[PDB]
Amino acid sequence: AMSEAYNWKSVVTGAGGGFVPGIIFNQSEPDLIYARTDIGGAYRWNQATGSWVSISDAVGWVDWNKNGVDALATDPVDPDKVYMATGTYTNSWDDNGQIMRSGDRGNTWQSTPLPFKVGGNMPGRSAGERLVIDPNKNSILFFGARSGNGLWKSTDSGVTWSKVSSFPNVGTYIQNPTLEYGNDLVGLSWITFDPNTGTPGNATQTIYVGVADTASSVYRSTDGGATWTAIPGQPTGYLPHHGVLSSTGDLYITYSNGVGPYDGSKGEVWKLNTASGAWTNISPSAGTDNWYGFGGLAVDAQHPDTVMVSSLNAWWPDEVIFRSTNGGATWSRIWDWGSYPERSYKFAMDITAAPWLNHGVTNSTSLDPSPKLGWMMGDLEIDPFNSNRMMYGTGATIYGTNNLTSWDTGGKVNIAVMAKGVEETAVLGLISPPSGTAHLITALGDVSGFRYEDLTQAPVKFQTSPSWATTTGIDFAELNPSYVVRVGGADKEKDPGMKSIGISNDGGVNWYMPNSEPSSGTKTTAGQGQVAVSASGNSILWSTSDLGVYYSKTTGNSWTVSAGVPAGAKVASDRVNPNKFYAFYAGIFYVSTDGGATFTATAAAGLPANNVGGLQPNQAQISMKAMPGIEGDVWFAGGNTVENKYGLWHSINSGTSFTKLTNVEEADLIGFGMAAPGQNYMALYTVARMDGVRGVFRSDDAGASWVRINDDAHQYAKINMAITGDPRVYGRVYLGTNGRGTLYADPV
Ligand SMILES: [Cl-]
Ligand SMILES: [Cl-]
Ligand SMILES: [Mg+2]
Repeated sequence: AMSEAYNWKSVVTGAGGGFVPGIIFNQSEPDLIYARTDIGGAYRWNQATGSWVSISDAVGWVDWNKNGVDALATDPVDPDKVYMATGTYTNSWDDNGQIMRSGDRGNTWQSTPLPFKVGGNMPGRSAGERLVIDPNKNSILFFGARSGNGLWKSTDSGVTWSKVSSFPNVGTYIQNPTLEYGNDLVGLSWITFDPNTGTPGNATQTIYVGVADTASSVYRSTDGGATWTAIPGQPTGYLPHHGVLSSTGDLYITYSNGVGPYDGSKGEVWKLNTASGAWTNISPSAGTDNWYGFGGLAVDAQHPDTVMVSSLNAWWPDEVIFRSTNGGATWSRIWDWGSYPERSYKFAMDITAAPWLNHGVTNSTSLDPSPKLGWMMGDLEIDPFNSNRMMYGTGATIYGTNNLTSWDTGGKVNIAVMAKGVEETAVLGLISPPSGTAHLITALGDVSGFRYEDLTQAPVKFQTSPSWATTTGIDFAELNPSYVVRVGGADKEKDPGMKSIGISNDGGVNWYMPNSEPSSGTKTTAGQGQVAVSASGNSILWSTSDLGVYYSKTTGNSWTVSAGVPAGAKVASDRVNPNKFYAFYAGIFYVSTDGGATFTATAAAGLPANNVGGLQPNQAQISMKAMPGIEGDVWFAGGNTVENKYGLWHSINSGTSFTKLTNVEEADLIGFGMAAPGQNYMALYTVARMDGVRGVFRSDDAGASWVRINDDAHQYAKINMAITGDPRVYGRVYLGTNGRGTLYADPV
């Protein structure tokens, strides 16, 4: 099981590109901050570099659900210690979560299984804090769980966990109650200690818990969690999102009529004076002036009469942050209406670290700000050692400021991208062109994808004309690589004239939309699917998501149904012969020699069919590519264990027959890069299991032997997304992920 040392690095996006539901400051050590994501693990801040370091890259293929980080706690007594509650909801039986523990700030981890599921991907994932460490006796932790599992506790520093049977209310609210197998209780929403009620080494006695139950949502124990009471006088009707106890004694709570991160059309903010028992409604807006939940909540530890909250979600014209310096008695908004439609602003956005966050819309107007302040602002935090620093997560990035108190003196708060080092995108495709200025073009969920000349530079340009959220396929003409085609999902309710295909003749720098798209009767395709471009660029083959496979030899001025190939097929172009395309579906390989107009099933046998047991079409793992420079040389990776058809196959006769490589016991992806010096065949790059070892492997000898090029510290979870080499850089691999962005790596 030979390995070769490689340097693994992120292809930079600057902003991260996904949802950050939690930012967690340590309450005792200045500049110790963590960030948790829903699909891509967690991070620790580095003040010296102003950037984040992943603490999750050892998570691998089997244990991938550890990157669903539902909660995180950082120990205020021993700040080397950090813990996380991780897992996702799936359909699988026994897909339980775990509590992970680290004694070195997340450099290394140990894990304890829980007997129930954790929902790092589920609604309410930005509520918190749901995992907490007792600030007086740090061997005590509590976890507020989903699905009726209630309140759980450890008294041995997270090693073993047990249910707190006396907790009286496991939750009643369900986001989707009549939904089939989505009948799941949200559960507990947050836990907050009163640190004045313990002493060093002795358990904190007063604990507050918020529960997703609109009729009874706030509980207190005064005996360390032995017994619990619903607090008298509490408000009813809404769902608590955060509860923060200021050192003044005021417990602040944000409420919404949803749990987040999307739903929330009404909300309130309350405080409880914990000494006097009096509750006050301090909501910044009410009635028809409130059309959003309140989500994020922060108290300024250095100035604990200062509190801020965010909308979740106001949507239009933007979100709102509200700031009070008098305990909620009065609030200032971060923007106000002037003479309508104009607005006045207390902030300025700086996206120089990720200029694509303007989405290619350069003019920022009052009713259409670009960039927006944010969205999905479920978590807002003030640095407990610096009242001038705030950070918040959005659905795309982490924003923050270092001049927050300028708000109070009439200056503008400068809000900048504060996500350097974070990469959270899901990668649907990668191409590395063999000439031109770009080494890589990515196809991404949510933020479309980007073109790189320099892999270390945050993209300047968002992909527009067409503009969409998710690129599902991309290809280029091998023998005319300036010609690039991407397909995706245009949002036609927002822009009825947007197309789901974009074409470039300048290498992907600028795009245009063709005059037509595939249609059937009165139905025009919704797009998506996969695309292949002929070697010359004279034909585009689009395996649409909804209408099946179409081709165009007219640059998209018209589209014609392809004969002989089933809807949903995987498609690929020959890299030499412009008339030759390949397709694959359900264990059948197809070839066209008329530019995609007609396909024939070949005699190729033994490829996986994805049609046994319960297997669903979204489960099919298939990676099929033809080799640059050699007509009819086709590699295929994928399959599964239930069919006993999993591995890497090679054809040298245009798919007429395939031979399974006997030295690759499972494989999921294949890609090619520059031949090694002295060798005559392009290097191969695969995601595979080799003799029991899962990883990323390179072959310099056409698959006769393989060397592992990742390692146990650089695994990136379920890496079944995309891989390619670089035709101009020997040894370089580009690896897609589902939640860690794109990596590039080169031999040491
Ligand atoms: Cl958290
Ligand atoms: Cl949420
Ligand atoms: Mg937080």
